[PDB]
Amino acid sequence: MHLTPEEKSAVTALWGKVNVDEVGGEALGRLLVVYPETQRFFESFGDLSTPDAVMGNPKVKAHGKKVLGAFSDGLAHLDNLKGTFATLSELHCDKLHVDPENFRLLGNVLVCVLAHHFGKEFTPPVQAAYQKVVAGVANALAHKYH
Amino acid sequence: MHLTPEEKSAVTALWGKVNVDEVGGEALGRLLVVYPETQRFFESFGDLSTPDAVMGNPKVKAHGKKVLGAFSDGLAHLDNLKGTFATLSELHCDKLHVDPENFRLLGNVLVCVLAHHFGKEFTPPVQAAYQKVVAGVANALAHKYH
Amino acid sequence: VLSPADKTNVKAAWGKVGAHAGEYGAEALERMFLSFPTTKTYFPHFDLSHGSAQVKGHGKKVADALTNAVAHVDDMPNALSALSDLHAHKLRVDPVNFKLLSHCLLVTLAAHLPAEFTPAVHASLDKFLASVSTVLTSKYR
Amino acid sequence: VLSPADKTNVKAAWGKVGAHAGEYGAEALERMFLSFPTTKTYFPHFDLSHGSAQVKGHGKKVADALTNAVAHVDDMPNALSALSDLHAHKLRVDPVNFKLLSHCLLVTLAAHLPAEFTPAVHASLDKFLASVSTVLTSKYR
Ligand code: HEM
Ligand code: HEM
Ligand code: ZNH
Ligand code: ZNH
Repeated sequence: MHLTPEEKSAVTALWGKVNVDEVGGEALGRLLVVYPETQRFFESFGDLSTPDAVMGNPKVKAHGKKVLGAFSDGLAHLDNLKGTFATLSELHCDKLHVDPENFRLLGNVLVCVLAHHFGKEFTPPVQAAYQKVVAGVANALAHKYH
Repeated sequence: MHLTPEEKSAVTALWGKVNVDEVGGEALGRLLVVYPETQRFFESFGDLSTPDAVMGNPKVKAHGKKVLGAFSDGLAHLDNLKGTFATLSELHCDKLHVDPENFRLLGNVLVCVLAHHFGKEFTPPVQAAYQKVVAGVANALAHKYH
Repeated sequence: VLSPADKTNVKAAWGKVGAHAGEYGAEALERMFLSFPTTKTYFPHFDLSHGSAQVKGHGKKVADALTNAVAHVDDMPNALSALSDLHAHKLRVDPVNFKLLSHCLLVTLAAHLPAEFTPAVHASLDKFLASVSTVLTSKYR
Repeated sequence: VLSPADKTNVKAAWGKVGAHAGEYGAEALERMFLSFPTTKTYFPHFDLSHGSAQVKGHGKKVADALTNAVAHVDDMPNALSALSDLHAHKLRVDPVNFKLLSHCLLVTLAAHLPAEFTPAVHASLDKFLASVSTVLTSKYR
């Protein structure tokens, strides 16, 4: 992770003000809406017919939290992302069957979500920093694909 | 660069029967014919209008050699591609301004050419190694971009 | 493909943008250069420092081409005929780079228009820009 | 867009593939599974061992679809309409995978068509697979 000290810091500081419950839900939520193809993997969550259902869907929200929760742990392991997500990786590949191409989609949806909640405070430099984490996190997740 | 002994063996094994001067010429020329947009960087090579003009162009061939030349230096250092290609990276970035995206186009074409030259001998298992190898070099040529 | 609801979501979202268009264009451009550096290779003749005259005016052009695309949402290939010849025969920008601008626009928008960046608009906006990308690359080969 | 020459090039090249298409499709597929492992996530129900009947089977199937596109090279969108709907609504394959398979077909054809895989053809074949891909990917949203 080629994160600059002043970048690591830009990242860390902003995360600390994040409402995991709201951001998680809106991320996973927006992914299913903006990139419906990703619904294929969640058919068991229920009514995914309309934007309103998705964002209101409790199973969606809860998972958004679980997802953003695992992200958080990576932010604390930035130096060894590969090792931190190895399990999650074997799992997304060996049991879930998710094309790692989708990771990126979530990564960008997420970046939008932060920019949506923090407005001015989500400045270009800070975004770049996050764009780096989102990629880093995506590669770690695809790391053990075989 | 996750390269196993058996892959590396195949890679090196096969490369031993390659005429760099010739293969390079074919490789760069084909890149100039299959993806015309890449000529944007060689307006000073003269005639590039039709296929024979490209494939036959003596500068296109001379340059091909050059490229494939450094590409061999990489196979002799699979364990440190980023270092091997550092200066070359600053070059294609600072002086030439080549969108790294183009490194993969050349690579895949390279693979196509090896296939043309070796037929059956280029088994699936052998191609996967080269896919890894070419990608490796591409990522390495992109590393010093800023 | 753009549905009538999308076309309507786009017209609204962009309507609110109003006189801040160029300012958002420049911002997206900046966001792009900083976040995805490889894209700088297409502007080696530009002063790329923070908020400089070239990025600004250029961001204003991009913004205005978008305005013109919304206004002609139902006829994009014809209204963008020229920009398409330009990116395809002269600029020759690799398609990948188009997604990076779109995502950046999206971020920019999302950061400036909180109340409008609803999940339905986000979506439409995404499909919108994705189409403007195809149209701009439709004559590559 | 395919040009009159491009078409001739595809028909002549494809014609030479003749009765080996099926045989080639499978190899294309196997080279794919090997070089780009991620593509497997679409085939968890498949037996992916070398020489698998499902792989030979699907192989033929892919080659028949392609053959049919060469048969109706002037009306591909309606020719493949069926296949397009399948990949966009049921399978939902990410577009990049199409480039991978395309690339793999190219290698496969280049490994068996020494004399015909000339630059000109390589360029025409590359454009055609790109067209087939763009069609199959056309109704994604
Ligand atoms: C940002 C990168 C991602 C991370 C860090 C992540 C992480 C996780 C985690 C922690 C779980 C829970 C595993 C468990 O509780 O046992 C999970 C489950 C799952 N993930 Fe991912 N995920 C990511 C992206 C994706 C995306 C893009 C998809 C597909 C669109 C996906 C598909 C799934 C599925 C289908 C499950 C199983 C949920 C269930 O039904 O229990 N993941 N993921
Ligand atoms: C294996 C991948 C590649 C390698 C190893 C490579 C290497 C090189 C080398 C060794 C040189 C000459 C160095 C010098 O002049 O000091 C060079 C020059 C150049 N390269 Fe690359 N290159 C690769 C791919 C590409 C790609 C795909 C492009 C463009 C699409 C490109 C664009 C150029 C250009 C425009 C020059 C200057 C040529 C001249 O006017 O003399 N390279 N490259
Ligand atoms: C959205 C989408 C889009 C759009 C709409 C656009 C648009 C546009 C416009 C309007 C212009 C102006 C031209 C004239 O002159 O008139 C341009 C240019 C242009 N452009 Zn581009 N773009 C885009 C994207 C883009 C991309 C992505 C890139 C890459 C990165 C580019 C690159 C470009 C260039 C390089 C140019 C030119 C420059 C100068 O100025 O010279 N671009 N553009
Ligand atoms: C060119 C190119 C191409 C083509 C032509 C095709 C074609 C095709 C065909 C023909 C078929 C059959 C179906 C039926 O049954 O009918 C299929 C299917 C199909 N597919 Zn796809 N593809 C393709 C690509 C692809 C890719 C890239 C992918 C991903 C990876 C796929 C995946 C698929 C799947 C998964 C399926 C199903 C099969 C089974 O399951 O059996 N695919 N497909």
